[PDB]
Amino acid sequence: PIELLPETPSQTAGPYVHIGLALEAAGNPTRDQEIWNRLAKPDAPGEHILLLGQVYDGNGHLVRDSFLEVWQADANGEYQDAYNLENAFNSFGRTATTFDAGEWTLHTVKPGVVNNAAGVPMAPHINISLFARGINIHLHTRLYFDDEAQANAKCPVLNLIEQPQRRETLIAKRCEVDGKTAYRFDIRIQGEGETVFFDF
Amino acid sequence: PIELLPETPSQTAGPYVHIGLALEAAGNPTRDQEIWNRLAKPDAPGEHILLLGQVYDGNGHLVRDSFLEVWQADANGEYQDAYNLENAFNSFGRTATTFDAGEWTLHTVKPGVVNNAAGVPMAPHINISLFARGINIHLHTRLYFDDEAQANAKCPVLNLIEQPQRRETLIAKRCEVDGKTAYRFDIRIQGEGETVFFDF
Amino acid sequence: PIELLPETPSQTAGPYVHIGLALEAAGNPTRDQEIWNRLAKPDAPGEHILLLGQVYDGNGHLVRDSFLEVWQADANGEYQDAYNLENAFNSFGRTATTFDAGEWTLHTVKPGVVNNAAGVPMAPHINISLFARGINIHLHTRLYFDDEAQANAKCPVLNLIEQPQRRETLIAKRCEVDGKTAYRFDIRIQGEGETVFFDF
Amino acid sequence: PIELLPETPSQTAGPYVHIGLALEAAGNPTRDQEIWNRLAKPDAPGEHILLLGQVYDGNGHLVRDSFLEVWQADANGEYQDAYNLENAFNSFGRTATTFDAGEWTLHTVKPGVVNNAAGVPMAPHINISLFARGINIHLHTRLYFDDEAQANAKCPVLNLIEQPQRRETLIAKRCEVDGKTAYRFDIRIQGEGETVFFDF
Amino acid sequence: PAQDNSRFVIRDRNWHPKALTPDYKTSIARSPRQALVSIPQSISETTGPNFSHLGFGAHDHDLLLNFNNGGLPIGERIIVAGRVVDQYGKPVPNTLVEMWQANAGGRYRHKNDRYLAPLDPNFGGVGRCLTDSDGYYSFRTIKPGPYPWRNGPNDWRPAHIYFGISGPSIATKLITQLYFEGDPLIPMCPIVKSIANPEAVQQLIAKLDMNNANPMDCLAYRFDIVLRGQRKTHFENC
Amino acid sequence: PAQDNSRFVIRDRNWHPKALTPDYKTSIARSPRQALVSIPQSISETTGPNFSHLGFGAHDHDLLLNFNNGGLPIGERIIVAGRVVDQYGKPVPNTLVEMWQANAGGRYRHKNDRYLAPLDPNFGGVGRCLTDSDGYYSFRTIKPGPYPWRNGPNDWRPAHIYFGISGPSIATKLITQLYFEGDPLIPMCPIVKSIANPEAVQQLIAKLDMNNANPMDCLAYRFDIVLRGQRKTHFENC
Amino acid sequence: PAQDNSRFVIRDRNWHPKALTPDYKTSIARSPRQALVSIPQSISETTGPNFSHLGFGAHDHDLLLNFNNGGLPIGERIIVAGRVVDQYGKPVPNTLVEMWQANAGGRYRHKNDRYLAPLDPNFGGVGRCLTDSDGYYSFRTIKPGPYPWRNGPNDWRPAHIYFGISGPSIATKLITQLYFEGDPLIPMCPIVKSIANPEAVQQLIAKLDMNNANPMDCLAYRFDIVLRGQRKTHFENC
Ligand SMILES: [Cl-]
Ligand SMILES: [Fe+3]
Ligand SMILES: [Fe+3]
Ligand SMILES: [Fe+3]
Ligand SMILES: [Fe+3]
Repeated sequence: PIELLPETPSQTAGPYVHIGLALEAAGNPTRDQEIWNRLAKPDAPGEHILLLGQVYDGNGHLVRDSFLEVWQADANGEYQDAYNLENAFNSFGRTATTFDAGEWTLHTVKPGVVNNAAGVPMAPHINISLFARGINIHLHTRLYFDDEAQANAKCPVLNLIEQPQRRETLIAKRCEVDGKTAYRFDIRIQGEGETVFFDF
Repeated sequence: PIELLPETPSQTAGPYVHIGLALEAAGNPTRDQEIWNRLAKPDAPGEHILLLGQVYDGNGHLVRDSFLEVWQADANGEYQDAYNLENAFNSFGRTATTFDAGEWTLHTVKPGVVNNAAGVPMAPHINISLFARGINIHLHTRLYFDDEAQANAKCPVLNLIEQPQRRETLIAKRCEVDGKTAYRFDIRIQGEGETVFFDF
Repeated sequence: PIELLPETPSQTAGPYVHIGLALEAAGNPTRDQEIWNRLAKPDAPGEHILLLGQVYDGNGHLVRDSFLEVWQADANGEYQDAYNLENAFNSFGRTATTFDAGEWTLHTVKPGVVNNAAGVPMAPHINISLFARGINIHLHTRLYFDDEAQANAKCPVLNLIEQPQRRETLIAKRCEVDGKTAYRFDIRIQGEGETVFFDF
Repeated sequence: PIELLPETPSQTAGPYVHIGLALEAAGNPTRDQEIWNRLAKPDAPGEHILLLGQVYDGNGHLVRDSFLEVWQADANGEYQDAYNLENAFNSFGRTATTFDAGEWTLHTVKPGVVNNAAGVPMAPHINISLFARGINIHLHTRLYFDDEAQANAKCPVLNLIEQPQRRETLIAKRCEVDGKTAYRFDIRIQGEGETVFFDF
Repeated sequence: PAQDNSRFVIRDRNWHPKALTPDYKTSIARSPRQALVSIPQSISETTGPNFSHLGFGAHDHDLLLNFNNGGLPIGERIIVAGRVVDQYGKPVPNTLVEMWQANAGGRYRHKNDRYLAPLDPNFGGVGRCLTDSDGYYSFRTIKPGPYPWRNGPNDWRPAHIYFGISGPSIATKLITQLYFEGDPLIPMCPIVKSIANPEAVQQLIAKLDMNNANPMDCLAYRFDIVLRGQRKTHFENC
Repeated sequence: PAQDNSRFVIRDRNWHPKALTPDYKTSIARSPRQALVSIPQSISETTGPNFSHLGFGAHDHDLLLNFNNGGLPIGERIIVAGRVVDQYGKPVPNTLVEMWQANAGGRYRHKNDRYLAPLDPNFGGVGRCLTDSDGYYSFRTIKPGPYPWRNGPNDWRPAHIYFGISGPSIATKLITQLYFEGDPLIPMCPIVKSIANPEAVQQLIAKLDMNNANPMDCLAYRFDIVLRGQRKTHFENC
Repeated sequence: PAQDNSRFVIRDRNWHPKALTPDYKTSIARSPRQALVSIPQSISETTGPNFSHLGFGAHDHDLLLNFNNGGLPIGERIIVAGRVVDQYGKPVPNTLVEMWQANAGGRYRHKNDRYLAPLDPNFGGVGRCLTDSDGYYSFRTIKPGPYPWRNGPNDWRPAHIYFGISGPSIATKLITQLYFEGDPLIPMCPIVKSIANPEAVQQLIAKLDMNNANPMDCLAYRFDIVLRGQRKTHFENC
């Protein structure tokens, strides 16, 4: 068969990922421009929300060294790929859990609906990639929202998860942090309540 | 790199380990001198204690064919390597679980504090090696004491166990048995409450 | 390690190099345009000078079949790569020693000072490549000027020659030829007074 | 044939030999005890002499980074091998040439006569080993004395040098340094007047 | 805004390391036990950030100058350079390459690293570069040292530099580790050995590159990175 | 004027022939006995003449017509063609390739050649060509004959054509000799054997190229030339 | 005092590097052109200094502590250990082993070294040790870096430590260089290549020795040294 050049293999991001990719989270000095966890300036269109969550290992213990990258549509269902700290909205961001702050946070807007390649609407989602010590190749998942139940029930991606019980692991829970709209999305890497992880 | 002669590989002690290493426990005749479970004669200096425990597999079922070897300091924190049945104290002993007696026992004194190689005191402990059918290479653990909470908290060995919840698996529980001081140290080879095992 | 395509290996230019590269010197008919030994037309800016020399082998005998290529800055210290016979000055030229004329000549101007890559001025010099039968790969040298003693003393290239006595082999001797300023630069390929040759 | 383990191959001592073997000559701080160039305390028996010399390459240029080790009998013809800074006499010493001091010196006594293995007297000599950048395996030689002409003419080692002219290269010349008895022993590594070097 | 106009060759997850590689102890509790769920490529997966408009500092790619506290870092001066291409051999221009590492003694500039090898007051260990129009990147740094870690009782990481590469989409994004030609620690390392295929391990070994060295100055190593092959869509929804 | 913006891969002087190769007798007295002195590349070494505006005659590359005295030369009609590239595989366009050779009988048009094989009244043996925008050159000529020479008592040069190539700088300039596929004199020649590495010798052997021949007219040989790799400066004086 | 009671196996000067190795440029003018003169072993050659009574300082073998100016040196912490034996396999006890080296960046603590890689204020690079009763020595140090040198225009020494060993006599005394397992610079180095036999080169390469490492602390390398075989005299003067 046709064999292309093999892809460079993945390795773990290791315990010091933050020194390269999360400088402030590493407690080290920052450069003039850093890719971080505030996707939306206050003037960005849409509903401004806080996302937060904790990451657990197979023993139920906190992962205190994880690194997360997110990618989402803006409120108008547009992916903003021209990354710029001066943008009202960036579709891309980064966050982390650390020894001092075991719970990651992201400041964003609720993403608008985008269609899959067959033209079927997907429920509002954030694409997440999770990296850490002990994780040899990053884990892909999606964060959906518990107040989009009708859309979620019809999502062609959620419907590829065979068991309803597993679909629930991807649904973030609406709450309030210091009185502001937030959604909590905890990730369980292994075992009871294991979060669905994707391949694509 | 430099490669030495390889170590002879381990194999399981098998179901009849007691015929070779625990003759009385095997229900077989003993020789004049046997290495057994009385580390201390009545007159030995220190606090005389009874130790006991049960061993469980990954399905929570009793292991009724275990063989244990123990190594501990005297009450003064000194290891006594000159093994002799005439000694008031020996630092080494053996015990077993059998079909007739699923709970092993040891008759000893509480060990004194011993420093690590860096000069830092370790909490009082008994070194244990566990052998049985199904165990291909023996499992190393330590038995510490629940009435040594202050020392346990500062032990440089205990502190190498990353999770607090796992450190608790090495702490034996004080009780009284027929008016005499005793501690129970149960071992769980696998699964919920799995005992910490060491490599060194 | 990384291995690129190997360079095509050098071979000697052989005894008839002049038929291909010095047609007039070969006693053969010339084409309309030839690359020869007049780098400067009369009007070119700078000090007009005649250069001349003889080439000796390791037995002190004249080399009567040499081919030399030269590369030098204009009087303003700029290299002029756009080779054109209409130019008042070209930075490149060719000359030769033959059976009829064992002493090569060049008609040029004295080159201006050029800085090295570190910004340090080099003394005025002409780069020379020497080819002949018996020379398997061409020999690189530099012709400097005896009336530039102060600059020569500070030249970062001359100063890479470990021994003072060897630096003297690169210094051409000022004279007058028919009332015109000239310098003699003799080259000794081998043995007593052996000319410094460079690798770069 | 019988083949033993091969000897570890020699390499050049390199340009920085002095940092390891001639600390004071390297201009670096010394340790409490150093092996150096004063073989004899003033009370040592025999005729106290200064040895000095310069080392030349094949171009007639000074070697300004050489390192020399010497081994000689005491004045009584005894080799003193129990090296000690408190000894009246050490048969072993070290010296060097450097950028600041191109001429090495050694302070010693004139060695007494020793016999070769056949019982034949050798003329008074110092065994020398020469190390430097550019010298892949050290060069062995001997320094004999010009005021021992009768002994030199009968030396069974000198007589193994086929040519009288080459024998002369090993004869140090008596002179006076600051009015004290000295012998100069220059070494020419290569070319005209090349010093005899030994294999044994 | 971004559009869905391409597809990416599916990953070979037997070429990459698997999740559960128990010799690497931390992987035991941090590996999913359920199978990954395959999903088709949509705009969500086939797009991603482009960093052409991120403001880079003058020294962002130069670790010998980007943590300057009065001197040069101690250690082996090296250029690390290479090309980012996809599996079809097409260069990946204007893509973000980030890197980080320990100093010459194997010590990281992070509070959690308590290894007794000292910090270097002139070394931070962090760099980034955007590939040029032909897919090439380069950093200047010192060669990191190996260091011990609490895996087995005598385990040591080979000298390595972490790399992250964005590529054209979130589907292409990768983090890996670069190792150095000839390092005898490589075959011994349980993290290297998380990769089952020896040929895949070789793709992570940077080669000494004398052709790219600065004479009398610094050596060079070459590390080429291959991201998932990108193609146009064809015959979809018909 | 010319600028210093590039660097050239250092030569492998064990790939090239060494200076002292005593079986080639003339090298004995024409080889330096002191070591070459290495110097850093400066603008002096990394620039050189560009011959784009040298004015070539119509037949400068055609040795069948450039010495026409009433007829065609006698001998094997051939095209000699190839590409000039650098070690990175980059073509070298608009570069000067000069060549010269003996006639079909091994006789040179120089007064010093007294070999008894006659001169050909319609052959001069000299050519030049500027490589095109893709690095290609071509000459038309007759295949030169081998000839004897006063080295050992029965030494013969294999058939060969001399080549000189300027390239981008005085640091890339090269003279070499082209030999012909299959020639049994090649392994016997002390000038060929000045090259120690047999793989380097193979790089000087032109291959029969039937694909480039003119049927019923002339054969063709292919000789590609590789000059030193050229790169941009990086991390200098910082 | 010393006595003549032993003989030493004659050296193989085709196993050692020869004097004239012109690729190593300094050797050209520093190699004798006359043959060495062979002489028989006498007391002058078969005796030599013993250093049992030389006063060593507590840190003489520990380069991490013997140049202490307020901290530890930066770089890869290593033990270098091994055994000195003769060619008959007999250990050489109570013998002087001296060593010196550059720091982690390839910079020597000597005025003449002007390489731009900085000095380490806590590293001197000098050690000595007397072998124990079983022939063993050990040093603690940091792994030296490679460095450029003015030989060819892009020549670099592999990482190395100089060793001098006295042994039982002046006939056994040796200076050599230790190189490190897997270093890709070794095959390229003209000083290494002064040794013609590839197997002899291998005897200079220290092997990574994990068995001798201090976990969580320092790696170890093993370098065994073989001096000339020593035997009793037999059947002399009869
Ligand atoms: Cl092409
Ligand atoms: Fe890691
Ligand atoms: Fe069994
Ligand atoms: Fe020729
Ligand atoms: Fe050296």
